[PDB]
Amino acid sequence: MDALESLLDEVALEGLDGLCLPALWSRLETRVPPFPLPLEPCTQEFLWRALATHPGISFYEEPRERPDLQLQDRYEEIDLETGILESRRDPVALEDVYPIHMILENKDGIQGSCRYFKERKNITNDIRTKSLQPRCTMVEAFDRWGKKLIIVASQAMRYRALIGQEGDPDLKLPDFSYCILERLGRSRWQGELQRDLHTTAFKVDAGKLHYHRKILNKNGLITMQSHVIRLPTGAQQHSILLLLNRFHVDRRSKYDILMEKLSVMLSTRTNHIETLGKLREELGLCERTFKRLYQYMLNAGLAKVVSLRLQEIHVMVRCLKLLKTVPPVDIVFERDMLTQTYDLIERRGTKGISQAEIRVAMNVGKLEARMLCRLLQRFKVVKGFMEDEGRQRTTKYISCVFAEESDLSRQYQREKARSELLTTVSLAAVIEEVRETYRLLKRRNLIIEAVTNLRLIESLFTIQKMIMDQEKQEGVSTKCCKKSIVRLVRNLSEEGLLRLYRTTVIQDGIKKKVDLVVHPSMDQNDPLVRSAIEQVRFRISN
Amino acid sequence: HCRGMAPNGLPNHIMAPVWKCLHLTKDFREQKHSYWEFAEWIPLAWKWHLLSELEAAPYLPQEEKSPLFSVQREGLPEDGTLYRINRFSSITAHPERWDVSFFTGGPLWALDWCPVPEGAGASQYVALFSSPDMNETHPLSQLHSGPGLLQLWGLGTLQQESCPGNRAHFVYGIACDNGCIWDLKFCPSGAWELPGTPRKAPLLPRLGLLALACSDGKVLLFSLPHPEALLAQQPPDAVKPAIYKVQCVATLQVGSMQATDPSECGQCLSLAWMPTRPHQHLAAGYYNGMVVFWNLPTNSPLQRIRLSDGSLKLYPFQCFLAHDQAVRTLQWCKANSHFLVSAGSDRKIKFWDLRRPYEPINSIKRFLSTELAWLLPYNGVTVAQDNCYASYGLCGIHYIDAGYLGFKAYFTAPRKGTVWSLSGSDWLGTIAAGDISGELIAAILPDMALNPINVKRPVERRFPIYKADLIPYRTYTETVNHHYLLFQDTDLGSFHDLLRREPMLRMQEGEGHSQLCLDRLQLEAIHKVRFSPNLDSYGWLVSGGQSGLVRIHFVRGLASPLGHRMQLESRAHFNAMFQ
Amino acid sequence: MVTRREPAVKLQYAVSGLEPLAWSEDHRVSVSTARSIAVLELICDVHNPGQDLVIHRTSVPAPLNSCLLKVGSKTEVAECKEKFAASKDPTVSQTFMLDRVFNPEGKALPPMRGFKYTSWSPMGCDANGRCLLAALTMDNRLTIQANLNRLQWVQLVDLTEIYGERLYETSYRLSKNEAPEGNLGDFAEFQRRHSMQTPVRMEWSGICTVGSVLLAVLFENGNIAVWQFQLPFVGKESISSCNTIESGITSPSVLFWWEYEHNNRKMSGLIVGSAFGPIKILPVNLKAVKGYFTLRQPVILWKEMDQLPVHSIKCVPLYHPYQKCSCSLVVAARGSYVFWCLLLISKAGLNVHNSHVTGLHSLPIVSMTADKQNGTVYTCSSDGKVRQLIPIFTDVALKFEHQLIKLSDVFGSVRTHGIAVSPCGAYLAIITTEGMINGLHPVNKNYQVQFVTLKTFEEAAAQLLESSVQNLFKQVDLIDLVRWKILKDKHIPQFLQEALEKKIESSGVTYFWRFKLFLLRILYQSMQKEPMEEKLLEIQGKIEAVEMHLTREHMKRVLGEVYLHTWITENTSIPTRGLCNFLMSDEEYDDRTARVLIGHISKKMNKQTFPEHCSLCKEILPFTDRKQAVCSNGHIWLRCFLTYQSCQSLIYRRCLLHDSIARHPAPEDPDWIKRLLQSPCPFCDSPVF
DNA sequence: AAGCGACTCTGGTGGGACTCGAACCCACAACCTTT
DNA sequence: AAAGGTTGTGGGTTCGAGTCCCACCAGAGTCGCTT
Ligand SMILES: [Zn+2]
Ligand SMILES: [Zn+2]
Repeated sequence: MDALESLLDEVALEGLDGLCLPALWSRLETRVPPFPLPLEPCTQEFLWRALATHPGISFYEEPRERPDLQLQDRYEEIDLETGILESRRDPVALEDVYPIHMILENKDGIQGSCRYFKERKNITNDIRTKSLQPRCTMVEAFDRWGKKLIIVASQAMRYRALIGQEGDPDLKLPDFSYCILERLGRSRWQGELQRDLHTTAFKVDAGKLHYHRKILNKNGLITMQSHVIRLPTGAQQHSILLLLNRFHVDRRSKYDILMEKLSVMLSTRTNHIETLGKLREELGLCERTFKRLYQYMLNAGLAKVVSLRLQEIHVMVRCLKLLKTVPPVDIVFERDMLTQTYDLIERRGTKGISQAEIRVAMNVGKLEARMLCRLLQRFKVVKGFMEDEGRQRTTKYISCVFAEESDLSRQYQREKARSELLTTVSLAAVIEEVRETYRLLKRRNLIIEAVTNLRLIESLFTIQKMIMDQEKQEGVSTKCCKKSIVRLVRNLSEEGLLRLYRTTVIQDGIKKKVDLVVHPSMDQNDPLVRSAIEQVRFRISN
Repeated sequence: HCRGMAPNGLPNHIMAPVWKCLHLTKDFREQKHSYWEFAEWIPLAWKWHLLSELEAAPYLPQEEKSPLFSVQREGLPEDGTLYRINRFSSITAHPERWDVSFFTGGPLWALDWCPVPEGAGASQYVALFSSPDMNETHPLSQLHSGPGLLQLWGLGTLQQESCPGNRAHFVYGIACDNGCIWDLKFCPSGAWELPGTPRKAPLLPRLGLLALACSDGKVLLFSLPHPEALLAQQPPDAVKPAIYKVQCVATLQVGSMQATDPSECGQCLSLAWMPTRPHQHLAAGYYNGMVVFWNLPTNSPLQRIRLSDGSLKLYPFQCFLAHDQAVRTLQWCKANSHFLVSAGSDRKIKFWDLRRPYEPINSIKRFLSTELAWLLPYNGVTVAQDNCYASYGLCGIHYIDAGYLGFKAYFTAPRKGTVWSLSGSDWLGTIAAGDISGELIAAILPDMALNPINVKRPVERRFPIYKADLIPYRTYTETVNHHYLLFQDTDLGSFHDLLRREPMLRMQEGEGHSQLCLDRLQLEAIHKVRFSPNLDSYGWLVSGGQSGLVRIHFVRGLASPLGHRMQLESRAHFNAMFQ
Repeated sequence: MVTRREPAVKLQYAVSGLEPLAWSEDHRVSVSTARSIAVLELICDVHNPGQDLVIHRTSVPAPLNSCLLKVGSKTEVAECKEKFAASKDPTVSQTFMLDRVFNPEGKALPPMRGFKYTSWSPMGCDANGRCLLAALTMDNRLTIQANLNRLQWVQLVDLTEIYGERLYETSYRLSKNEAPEGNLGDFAEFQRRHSMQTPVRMEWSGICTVGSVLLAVLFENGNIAVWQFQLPFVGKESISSCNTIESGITSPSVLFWWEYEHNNRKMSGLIVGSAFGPIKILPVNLKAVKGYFTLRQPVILWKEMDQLPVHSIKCVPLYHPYQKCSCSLVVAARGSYVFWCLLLISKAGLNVHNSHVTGLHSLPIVSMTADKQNGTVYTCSSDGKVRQLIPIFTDVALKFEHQLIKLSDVFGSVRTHGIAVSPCGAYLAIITTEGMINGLHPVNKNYQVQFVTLKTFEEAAAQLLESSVQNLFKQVDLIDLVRWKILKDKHIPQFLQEALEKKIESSGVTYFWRFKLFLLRILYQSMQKEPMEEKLLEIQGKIEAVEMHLTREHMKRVLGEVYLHTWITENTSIPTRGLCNFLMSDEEYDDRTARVLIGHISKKMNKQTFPEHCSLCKEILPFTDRKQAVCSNGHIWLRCFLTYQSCQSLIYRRCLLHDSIARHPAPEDPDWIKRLLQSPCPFCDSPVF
């Protein structure tokens, strides 16, 4: 790319909040591919004239001086063991140069973040004539305004810098989704991690960032990778890496480059077998690293766990072997769509059908099938039962001819009555007290039984394990999450059907979270919770 | 705004648009109808072959007798008897109220009045189709091409001296091998001539030109003789249901010369003739959403070919993809035939300029719609909805301006059920609509040149004609064995104290609150409604439905001295022109 | 032969208007759509290895303001509109309120600001060497658009605005004696004043000769406005005339230019087709240019008035093998048929033959394209059929033979809203949409542009070797087929290499050296952009060698014109002595013609230095190397690849491929280098802009 | 007074966007788990 | 004796569902001016 265009591109790769002059020189010096022309005061005046004479560039005074940029370099790119580790090595999270403040619903359609967007003033006509002749030298401009001089490229230039030449300018994006792009754009070759965007850039639910990120994936403006953060804990965290397509590079991983060497080694060894120690020794690897590689190769399905005697490799020796529904409805001319939809649901009968499965069967839009389900419920001809499957609390719809006899009805009615019994049987080192569907009522009832039969239960894992086995005996394929239990236990706490007591106990230089759950009839002073604390501390003792 | 009360009991500001529509319709037809068209397309006796009893048996609609029914008439003593009538037979008209009921043997799915020039005083006919089987139902996406019978029914002349003791007569039918008929349209004018017209023995005086939208994906065009001219040729001892096999004037279908590739268009769903002289274009809507136009007189070897039997096959001169889904209904503009409207199951109403088909004049996205009516004097169109997407309590019938006046849609009538069919009387400026509830209502529109938002209470402008109830006594025989149809007719003689009379309370308790029934055949449902287009009988309406009963009503309260005045003056002019 | 090319192009907005896809001589594809014109620019990218079509995307925005056709004073039109809308006659009132020409915006009418039609000029019409885009909205705003920079289209002129004013000044009379000052309050005159200036369709002429181009605009009433543009077109300044001819054709549907040559006599006319079916060639009786001449009398191609609307017209020049003379073939889409007519000048004058090729489609033809080099017709209908239709010469006139191409086999069940064909017939571009799925309607509609290979690689390679036009940019669509093969197989096919070496040996014109440079640069990208490193170094050495040869030939030609014009003793705009040194530097320079040329120049050259100075230093630039010059302080200035002057200006021109750079011409430059600076790039033949 | 045509004032629903609740997944330490 | 597959953990990912809340609708009410 040409030097003069690489300047204007860099000015457009910051967002609507643009650059200071010292930031611009820093951005050009840190450019990849390298900036063709060595910066010096006469050259910087020439580049400044290239900005002032360009009609799409515009200049503002912001009310306060901006911080100077950090050294952005995110990644370690070294190791003392074989290869190198390019995991994130954290700089200090100093006060952000570009804290985001989205320009929502703009009447001119210009988009991005700028904390001063309503407050800064244009000084274009002070820096240049309307005939685009520059009125100030760069040194005069920086003397007069300093960091308050902010350079911004026109929206057409900024959006072009995000989509490239192959991208389509006609595509409007929601303001939140556009502000994700320009948060990526200003990162250049080292994209923002999705973790960091929601945690500290946008400060939102991870669900919000994912939801708004969707459109950028759907239109294909950004590329997705898994990436690895090396914490000061020494442990390392998985997170998503977002790279704007211009800046996509296929990032490698230490375990990936080392498993490739093992894959090459085992695939070139004619037997595809070697002992772990030699697999280590040929790569110089420690067992702590290598056991990850071994289990990754196994979890990738590329190899199989094998053991052979030394006389068989030539005493048993551990080795690795490498090895690698509803039918569509024909709409009739002669009946209305409400009649025809009821005819469908009657054919399903006792099992019912979902709104999404109606939609596909009826060949209608999402909003159209929604209105069909609403009307048939309001007419009282069809009844809706919630059913949890997968991640989704769907509704299944059954005609009132069958609804009472349906398994969903019967199972729900049993667990409702069972719940009414289990509630009405209720009685009339430093502990802290915390603040419908068939399967959900089953899980509620099972916990209420447990706290009724075992007035204390020693951890949330105990609750999960019995629930997991109970659902596995029922044959449920989905596996209950810890968050689902603790949110469920929180619901029972607000209903007052149990206490959850939490603390950390300390013993022999180590600490354990306790998370006692107890029947409401006892407070944290009860000898039973004290006995539980003691018997936990005992088994935690060295 | 004109004050005072009309003698029929409606306010004059409510009746005044009805009285205006008489003159506007007369002034239009004088300019843009004609007394004779398509002079070559005249019926020939040798093209009409009478089927024997054995040959007709596959075509007759299969129910030999109606469901049992009784009619109660507002303010008369209760009848208490149950009627039941044979297929192709009629009860006698009620001596005071002249309603007639007749049975066609199957569920009525197409119906049109035979158009007759003003003042002619002719016998009045309806042509209709009723499906062969009461319970079979046909998919949209597939061609049917079964048998079916086109039925022509004479209603008498419908003069005041003729209505007492009137009966409908099944005059003849055409046995069609082209599947069920989804629409019927007669040529709007110039097709009819006096039955006394002297014509040589091979020829027959012409009653009309009738276009059939067939489920076989093609349009059929017939020229109809007057019945007496057929019966003069027919043997004297012939079978009394006169069923004929008839050669088309033309078969109209999508395609091109030597293009063997069968068209994707699917079933033909709706028709419109060109409303204005010489009516030379006919349009159809297709399941694929195309609107297709044929240039009926066309000599051109690229559009016309003559079959070995001598009938024409006509290929279209223009087609365009009007809708992204089946185009269920068309209306062609009367006031200027450069414009057409269509509605399709994508639930858009699209107005078109046929000079510039690449973009509609206006697309309004709405609820799913079944039929449209375009009354001559009003720039917009009144729409009947399928309820499956309307907000509960807001489903019904809407008038929608084409857009220049920019009014909001006018909610002319709330309905609980889907309105299956709609007809606007140009002569009356009133509209009538049939519901799966089995109720037939009429409504008077305001003068839609004026903003509808001033219409403080539209309920004063609507009234029921009748409601059919099933009275106990998902298939036809299981329903008929255990129910009968109670037809509750209103007193259309006047609208005095309307909002306190029981049929309005019954209707108002139906609107909004009543719940649709789905565990039955819908045997009460009404499927077609048609006001008479003729100035003679202009105040008459016909309707029919799932029962295969067809019922005729005279809306005496909307007939008026201006219609009588215009009938007498048109009679005088007609009697001077033809003798 | 027909297979899909990999990138489908997504469209954000509904495809809109008449015959909505077109492919320009400049390899920009425009689709007219409800909110923009999307322009797809095909680049034979030499900087990346991706096998897809490298489609650069730009768009013309739809206008923000609805166009009103001027029919009278702002007060008098307002009272007339009130009069008609309030009329108690159903016909007058509803005719006014329905017709969108009288009502381009309203309280509840959707604005018609999307595009009705688009047409691409010939090349060389823009201020750059590029073509202009004529764009017509559905509210009848006709505009000319250009992409002067790469990023943004700008409107150069609105022609409806000008024509409306000129009609108003002449009181809507073309002949001032011929018509009354008819009252605007009469609906026939009101409608006429709208109809007489509502544009239906439009086409550009070829380049007349200073260059000029015509634009003929067809109006609803059968008037045609023939605009004349001076070239390069820069706006209203370049509109040399507007002249209106009355065709008299009622309801004219479509227009195309006829241009023809016989015995080196130029002739031309306008062919016009009615929506009611007939087709007639008008003689363009009015024009100012002296080199062209016009047909003497109208000829009727189809007379039948059968009301099959003439939806499209195309024509192609041919040479008839048996009549042994040049002839013109006209093809026109009429309903579902193709009308064809062959026009042949002979001693008898025009000899004319016509027919309808029949059975093509069971629905009307929605678009048509002609392969200008062969007369191969393509035709399309919304059922997704596309039919290739090959003209076969007959002892007199033609026969057409035709075959369906199964888009089903490449895209599945599909609707097609338009087709276009690349200037060499290399690709067919198709506006695809979701088709009927086993008789069901598709739930959601999404327009796309998709491409299919019309030619095999071997035919594209052969046609490039035997190319009569011998410019690569005229043939981007063929060298893209060659590019796709090389990137796919990571080697140059041997027969192409051997044949190209034979052409370079036997003919050696710089076109073949440019073709070699293309193959080698695509080869370098193919092999992942140490035997691979040795191979990369080898072929990069070959690229540099042939790149150096093309430079030598251009430098020789530049000095080979400095010698011809008056000696620029001030050395004003060419580094003459530096170029002479660069052309004597090496013993490689065996070419005696260059050596004697620089001999004669160096005899004539001034002994005074007249050096080139670095503007940031006022210190000399030595002229060491082709691409760039440096001063002692270490500044780096690119050199103009057309004149080797250093591009020290803050704005300068860049090749379409960014492979080469050029200086802007300045008033100090003599005419001959102001002409030289209009050359295409010496390496890629692309516009240097 | 009785009536009219704007001008409000009041309960009800859907359109697209978006909160919601769930299982799913990383990579580590814990150690139960095995010859 | 003498040690590794097997598992639970805090946090992020993501998938389709139902929910939101504003604009719009249909009806009834207000009342300046007229009749
Ligand atoms: Zn310098
Ligand atoms: Zn170049």
